[PDB]
Amino acid sequence: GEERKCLQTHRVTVHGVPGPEPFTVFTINGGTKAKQLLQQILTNEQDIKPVTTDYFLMEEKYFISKEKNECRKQPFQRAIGPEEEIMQILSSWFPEEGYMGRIVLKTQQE
Repeated sequence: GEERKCLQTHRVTVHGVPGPEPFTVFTINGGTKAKQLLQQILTNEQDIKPVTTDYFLMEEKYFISKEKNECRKQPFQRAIGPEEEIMQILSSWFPEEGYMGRIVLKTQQE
């Protein structure tokens, strides 16, 4: 109860998981960034050492200015790198947005 910087264990629901699930959530701890987190998503929990490849995260968002699809002619989505911590993403997640958005796990292929 004296933790000024506690072990921030949050589970982050990932949509690009290697898991059989279509979306599954892996738990983080301390101060995991997206890199340590891509790991957490990789985390086979066995030797915990999958085939950790060119995977990365993405917040796929929109403007909430219109309905259906807000013109799929503009990449309004942020690719999550290590420096850009996911907890900052969830922190920048405005209550106004609320239900719009998701963590994707892409590959470093284009």
